[PDB]
Amino acid sequence: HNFFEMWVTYLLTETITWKDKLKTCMNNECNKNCVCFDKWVKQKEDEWNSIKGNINIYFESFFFHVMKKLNKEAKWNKLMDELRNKIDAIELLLEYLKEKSTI
Amino acid sequence: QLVESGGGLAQPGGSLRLSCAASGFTFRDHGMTWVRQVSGKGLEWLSYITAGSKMSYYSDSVRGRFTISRDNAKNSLYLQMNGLTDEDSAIYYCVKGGGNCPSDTCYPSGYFGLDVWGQGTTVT
Amino acid sequence: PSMSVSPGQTAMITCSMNKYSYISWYQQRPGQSPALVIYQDTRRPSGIPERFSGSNSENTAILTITGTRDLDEADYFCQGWDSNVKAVLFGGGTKLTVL
Repeated sequence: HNFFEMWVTYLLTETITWKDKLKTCMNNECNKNCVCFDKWVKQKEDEWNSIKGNINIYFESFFFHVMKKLNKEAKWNKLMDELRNKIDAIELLLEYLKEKSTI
Repeated sequence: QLVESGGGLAQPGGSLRLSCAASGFTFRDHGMTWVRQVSGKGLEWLSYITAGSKMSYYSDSVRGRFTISRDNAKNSLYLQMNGLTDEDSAIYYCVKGGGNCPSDTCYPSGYFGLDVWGQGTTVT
Repeated sequence: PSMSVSPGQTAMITCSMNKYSYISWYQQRPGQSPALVIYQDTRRPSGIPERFSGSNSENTAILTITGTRDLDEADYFCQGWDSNVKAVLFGGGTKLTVL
């Protein structure tokens, strides 16, 4: 499941760096980034369907690889706190992406 | 369970090596840590090594002065020192680095913590 | 520093580091190696009871010990992390005196 593990790593890394990029749009000309994020979340839905639990067993085991790509533990804990306040957890993260995509 | 050897007495100078062998643990895919502790004082992290032994971190006082390398076959980790002074008289605990280590991306965070601490040997 | 806390009450041990990292805690029995108590700021391994609780909010790491016992005489160290210098920052530790 090494391809599966690096896919989850890239999913969390791109989720965090799209959270950072949409911070300008969320806090009130970035419509190019909005349609790009919509195409990105549709691509991730299609890729998850091409492939096809809880946070503390499944999302918390890809901490090291994602944190080598990113190196900011506070952003990881903000992501985890937002998913904890929202509620396998892949469906939870994708539902979070759909709810952020429409707004 | 961690077993230790190599501690004792040292004059100022170098050439003193400790050993720590991991018994009953999965030494191949876990990180490994050594932390010293002066008696009556607190902990002080010195060196860390990843699962694949391709990355290693050190403190600001022991970087380059100390060295560390692991043998994944016999499951024994050594710590080698040079230039010992009077401030290095501490209790050196060999520590299993907590977590699971996907590939060699290991670093001793407080996230996974440092789960298993050995008994350690006294360095004078 | 230290806090003289009577047995059975709540101890509030703070490091209050400005940069956020996941803070672990260790119960160092005297003459004994430390052991992992709380990791990922909420979680806890098997073999230790539920009474050790922790959190880190508003840049302050609080290890809430509910029901402090005589066996809790230990120096409790924060385990930080600094990704800028790649060196872990152990806390100074507090001699949590149990009366």
